[PDB]
Amino acid sequence: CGGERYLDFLRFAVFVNGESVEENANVVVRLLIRKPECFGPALRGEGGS
Amino acid sequence: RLQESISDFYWYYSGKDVIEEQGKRNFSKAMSVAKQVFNSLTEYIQGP
Amino acid sequence: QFLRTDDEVVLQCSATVLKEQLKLCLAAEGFGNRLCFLEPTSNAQNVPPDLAICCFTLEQSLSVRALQEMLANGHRTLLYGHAILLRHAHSRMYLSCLTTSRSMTDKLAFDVGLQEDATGEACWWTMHPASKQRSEGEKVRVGDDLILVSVSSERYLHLSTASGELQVDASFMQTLWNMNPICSCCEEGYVTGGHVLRLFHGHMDECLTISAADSDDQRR
Amino acid sequence: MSFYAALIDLLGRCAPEMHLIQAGKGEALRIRAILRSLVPLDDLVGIIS
Repeated sequence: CGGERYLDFLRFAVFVNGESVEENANVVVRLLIRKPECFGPALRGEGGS
Repeated sequence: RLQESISDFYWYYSGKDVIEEQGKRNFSKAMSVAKQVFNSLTEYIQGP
Repeated sequence: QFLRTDDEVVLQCSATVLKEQLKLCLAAEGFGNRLCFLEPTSNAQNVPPDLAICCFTLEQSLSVRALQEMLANGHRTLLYGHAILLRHAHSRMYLSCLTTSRSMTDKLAFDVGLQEDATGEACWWTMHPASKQRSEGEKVRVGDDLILVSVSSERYLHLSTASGELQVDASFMQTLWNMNPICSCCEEGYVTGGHVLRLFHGHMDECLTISAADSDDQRR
Repeated sequence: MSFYAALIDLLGRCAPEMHLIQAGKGEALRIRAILRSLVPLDDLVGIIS
């Protein structure tokens, strides 16, 4: 429940009008990867995917 | 850190041939600051 | 004192297994096995470790922007934040990261391997300090602890242990690597360790040797 | 269901760019390789059922 609210915000800062603005988009993926725990532990983990 | 920044800025313009007008307005801003810093360093040493 | 270009060095990691520390280095044979594995060096008093293939060497060191501008087309000192170009000394092949699948971990392993990759796309690493004591743009003290990240894939070189033996890849977390100055720019005309060379005896033409091939003496 | 569906929605528009850049440059291709390596196509194609 909490996760679906934070991520909804990020959707509005990656694009503005028809799949544009990549400078902030570029740093989002390079920053999000640094914390693997951001992914739901069902996948992207050590146990299983 | 400022020196590592100007040298970083040089590589971004290494492959071009002419520096556009907004490529110099910001550039001269940084070099003016570096000159002021150098003036200070002398005045801790002058008058041995 | 400090690391320099054109120096020969070896990697080193320390992971305990039997509740006692075991030193593990990184090495590969070269011709015939593009993959890389680990060589234990914890029982030097009884088990002679194989250091003929563990030797590496540093050839280039550049800032990230210098690297990226070079991609489109002396003796320096290493600083944290710069890039690096490893080079295996014996086989003369460049260490890199491949795009194969191994260990069936349903993961982002991308097992390590060295092929030829002089072309600068996936053969470069950037190093960062481990703890908060150090910072960027600082000189690299001999015997520090480094964290290495692939420039292309952006994964830490992970000492990924599993149910089987210990394997190396770049998937999930950090791996503390301690550097080691095997040697440096030696002096000409003087014997140094780790050389391969012959043993003459007498005055002109006589040398040490072993029995010839195709014999049952087992070369003893 | 809301979470994982929304996460992939983020990493579908956080794509490098349209082919205006992906067909005439080599920086954006680095990002495309990363995100493509996290979502296998074999499972993704089967999920629409």
